[PDB]
Amino acid sequence: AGILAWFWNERFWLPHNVTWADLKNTEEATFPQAEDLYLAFPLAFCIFMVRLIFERFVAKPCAIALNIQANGPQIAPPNAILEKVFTAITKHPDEKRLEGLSKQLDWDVRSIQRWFRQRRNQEKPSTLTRFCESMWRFSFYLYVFTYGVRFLKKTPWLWNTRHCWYNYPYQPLTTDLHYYYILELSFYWSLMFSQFTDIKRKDFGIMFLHHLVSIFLITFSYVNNMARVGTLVLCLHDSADALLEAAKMANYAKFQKMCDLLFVMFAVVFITTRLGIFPLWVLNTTLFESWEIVGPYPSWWVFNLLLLLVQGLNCFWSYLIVKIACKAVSRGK
Amino acid sequence: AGILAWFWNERFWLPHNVTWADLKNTEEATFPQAEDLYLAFPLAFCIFMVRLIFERFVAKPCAIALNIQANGPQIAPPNAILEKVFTAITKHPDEKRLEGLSKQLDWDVRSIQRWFRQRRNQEKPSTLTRFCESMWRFSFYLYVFTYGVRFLKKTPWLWNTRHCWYNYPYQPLTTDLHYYYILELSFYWSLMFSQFTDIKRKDFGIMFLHHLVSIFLITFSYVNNMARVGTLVLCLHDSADALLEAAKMANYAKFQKMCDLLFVMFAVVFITTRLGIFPLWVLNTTLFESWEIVGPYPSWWVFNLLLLLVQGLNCFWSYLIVKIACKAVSRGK
Amino acid sequence: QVQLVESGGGLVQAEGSLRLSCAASGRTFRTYGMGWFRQAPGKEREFVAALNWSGSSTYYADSVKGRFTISRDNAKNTAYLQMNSLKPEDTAVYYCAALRRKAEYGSRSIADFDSWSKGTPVTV
Amino acid sequence: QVQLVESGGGLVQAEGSLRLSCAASGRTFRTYGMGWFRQAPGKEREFVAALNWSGSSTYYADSVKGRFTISRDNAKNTAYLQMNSLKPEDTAVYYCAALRRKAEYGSRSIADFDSWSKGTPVTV
Ligand SMILES: CCCCCCCCCCCCCCCC(=O)N[C@@H](C)[C@@H](O)C[C@H](O)CCCC[C@@H](O)C[C@H](C)C[C@H](OC(=O)C[C@@H](CC(=O)O)C(=O)O)[C@H](OC(=O)C[C@@H](CC(=O)O)C(=O)O)[C@H](C)CCCC
Ligand SMILES: CCCCCCCCCCCCCCCC(=O)N[C@@H](C)[C@@H](O)C[C@H](O)CCCC[C@@H](O)C[C@H](C)C[C@H](OC(=O)C[C@@H](CC(=O)O)C(=O)O)[C@H](OC(=O)C[C@@H](CC(=O)O)C(=O)O)[C@H](C)CCCC
Ligand SMILES: *[C@@H]1O[C@H](CO)[C@@H](O)[C@H](O)[C@H]1NC(C)=O
Ligand SMILES: *[C@@H]1O[C@H](CO)[C@@H](O)[C@H](O)[C@H]1NC(C)=O
Repeated sequence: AGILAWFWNERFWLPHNVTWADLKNTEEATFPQAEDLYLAFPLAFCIFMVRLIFERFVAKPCAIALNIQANGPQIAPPNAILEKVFTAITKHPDEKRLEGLSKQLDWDVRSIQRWFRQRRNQEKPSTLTRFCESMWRFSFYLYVFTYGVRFLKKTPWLWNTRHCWYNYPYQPLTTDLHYYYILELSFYWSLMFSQFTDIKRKDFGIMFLHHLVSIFLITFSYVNNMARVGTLVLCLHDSADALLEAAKMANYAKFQKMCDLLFVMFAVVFITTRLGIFPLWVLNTTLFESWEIVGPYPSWWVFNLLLLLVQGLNCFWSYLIVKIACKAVSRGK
Repeated sequence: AGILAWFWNERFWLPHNVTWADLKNTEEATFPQAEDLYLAFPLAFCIFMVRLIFERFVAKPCAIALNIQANGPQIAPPNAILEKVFTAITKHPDEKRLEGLSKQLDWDVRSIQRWFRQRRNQEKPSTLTRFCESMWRFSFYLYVFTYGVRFLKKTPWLWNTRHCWYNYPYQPLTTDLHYYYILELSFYWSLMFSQFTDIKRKDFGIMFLHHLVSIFLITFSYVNNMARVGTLVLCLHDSADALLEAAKMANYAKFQKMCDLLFVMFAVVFITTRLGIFPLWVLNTTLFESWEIVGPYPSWWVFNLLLLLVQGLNCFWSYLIVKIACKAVSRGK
Repeated sequence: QVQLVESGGGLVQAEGSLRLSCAASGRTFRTYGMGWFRQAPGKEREFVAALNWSGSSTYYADSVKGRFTISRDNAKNTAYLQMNSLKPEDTAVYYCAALRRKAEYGSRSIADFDSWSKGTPVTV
Repeated sequence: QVQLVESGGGLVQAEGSLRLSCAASGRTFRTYGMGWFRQAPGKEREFVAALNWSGSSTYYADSVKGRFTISRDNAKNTAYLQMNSLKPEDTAVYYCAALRRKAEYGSRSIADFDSWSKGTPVTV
């Protein structure tokens, strides 16, 4: 209990002269509590259960009726040198490596690229399972974005972001905020469950770090009662995730034109909402307005550093997205 | 909220003239609350995480140093008729089926039995993973049984079971009871996680039903403040589970004599503590003493029916255990 | 957390009958177990009888067993102690108390009863 | 959940200066935003000035902007309103109130302020 009391120092999180005892629930108003986050763990499991049903009785018949092959990817032709290079050298050879392999094996570069793509597909799961997972993600993201838009349409701090900090932290918790935060955290914990235990042959990369950062931000902004700006960030980030899954579903259905159009639109929305609106609208209120309304307290630095890390990760993702979308634009012409 | 209020009817669970409002936490005493069970869900996940570490850095080197083969089971010889029978007819053929297959294929019955055993092992996971899982289960069960014995050694209701019902439900909750119940429920939820998502190629059979019954009993006895008899049941049932895992570990280490001795001792303990002590000690206090001290209320019937179901499942398990142990006794002579 | 007021005391003849009552001023009387104690001239306090919240389980002392019967009424928020065939050794002051939510049933110690009362004198 | 008592009222000369004070009897004065209201003969109540719990953000009315400054001291559990260059239109009764924990900042309505006060009369 000593270590927990040291971690939850009231002079670190809350502003000056504000104590946790002032945020206790009474009959006058209710405030967010850390214990309310425990409920995110059972519901997450329930969500996972529902996901299985969605992949069993709903997404699978739709994929079958879409002429999606239920078997595994086509087996790449055997090659000792190619297999050794793939296992040891790299999985995505560069132009120089491809030229060297072509010269060594007296084979066309296109054949080597096709073999590498086939090997990568063989390592990756089957197409139908990915289609079902993308369908589930698309449905959830569409519902969450719609709910977030409907909820923020009436809130007073959407139009004037300074209302996020005027009465902070003495801002009562409503049912809509609680439901929104619990739903988001439950979905992220469901993703963590599907990543850790469902199949441990998956990859821990940048996406895993981004998920960890998102979970940390949601948890410690709900605990600290920074939910008004959290909802803005959540809606802004979930705006562009409803088109990526649709583009993936179109790609897995062998619809070239539809997938290209959907991905171009997704890239436009992603760039607009995570490089032009985020730093001028969300990073404005959490850096400048918060400084002049609330004041400098230690948790401000931590949260702003995490937001800058999120901005950097979004820059990296946007770079990859535009690099891929240039090929789609070229093909569309 | 209406359906929850209908489910938690106070005239159904609690005895007559007792309401939930009388069991609210005050400064005088604390009582078990349903919300305290939510904490069982995060900790369970944490337990699962620890399990992976135990299977990665502790159990695996011990298995390797024990000359346990890390590869898969030996491949059964190909046979179209045998494969068709295994996939369609059955996986455990009887004496008549074995004789018919031997006559049809002109092969010895021992060869057919060996082929069926090899096929079953091929379907089952590798030996090393099972050894690691058994080691983890053995460690946890040993710790839990030791803690339960140490805790019940000083309680007043172990020696006189009528103290489970004298002041029911106005019995305060202590730290030890809370820790014991949370630990047990967390372990069972960890098992449910490892069963559902870790690998869905597993089997849903009698063990799954037994786990569901155990989770239901623990949850709804903690909520209803029937924890004093719950601890007795938990300790009695965890007494015999610390030897089964040791017997399994000895079996996977190719130690015939040690495995036979451990399984004989486990069978003795299992029969003694789940057919002679359980119905005369636990079913006595939950049927007769509870009737004459507390009285007849609707939840009494539900809990006693569940206890009778547990007794039946234990009878089935004991039947299988003794049928297997007869072979070990015969071999030991 | 209950205020207990006693009544029914007085002088009685040898081998008589008496009925002490202990009323509670509160709505939580039905969640505590009642008990009675004896204070004779000299010596110290002694345990007489007690029962749990529902009144199903009742236990007395060895010297008073078979003559004293203690019951309770949760509808009227009160407890009763009927004494039959009194003896001169019963002349003492009777106190009414309740178990303090943490003492186990069967307690016969002063420290296990919290909400005391003024008490009534009974002479035989 | 705070009791507010006002002081500093009285008669002042034209284009003078005054300083009204509103003291709170409670430890929760620092978690509510203070505000002031005006009651002139006839018409109805009007909004004068208000500020949030920390005193960082402060907003007045259009007619009184530039002359009245409202601040607060959480150490002494009180709020102050300094009025400079008073006008005959300022002769009215001043009331001290607090935001009711659910009204958003910038509210200028009577229903948004709960803990009222007796008020003080100011004549110019
Ligand atoms: C005072 C202070 C107060 C402070 C208060 C603070 C409050 C805080 C409050 C809480 C705030 C919470 C915020 C949460 C934010 C949040 O939410 N973040 C994440 C959780 C998350 O939102 C990120 C998102 O998600 C990234 C998305 C990337 C997307 C990209 O990554 C897509 C590639 C670049 C491309 C695709 O890439 C994949 O899909 C890769 C997959 C594929 C598969 O499934 O098999 C894989 O390999 O793994 C794929 O590209 C290809 O297929 C191209 C390839 C191959 C080809 O041709 O086909 C090629 O050409 O090379 C194409 C979509 C296919 C169609 C192309 C036309
Ligand atoms: C007013 C009212 C108030 C009311 C208040 C109420 C309060 C309630 C408050 C909470 C109360 C909570 C209670 C909770 C109880 C609880 O806790 N229950 C369960 C969760 C649980 O406790 C059950 C336990 O657990 C069963 C155990 C069976 C064990 C058996 O099942 C073992 C076989 C029969 C045998 C083994 O069987 C296996 O191990 C099978 C596995 C093996 C594998 O892993 O691969 C498999 O196939 O699946 C295996 O047998 C073989 O190997 C024999 C075979 C093959 C051969 O030769 O080798 C053969 O011969 O045919 C041997 C152990 C090997 C060594 C033999 C010498
Ligand atoms: C905080 O309290 C200190 C002393 O109690 C005081 O000097 C300071 O002005 C206060 N600050 C705020 C914003 O209330
Ligand atoms: C329960 O209450 C009813 C009426 O209030 C009463 O008749 C009955 O005796 C009570 N029973 C118990 C055990 O308190």
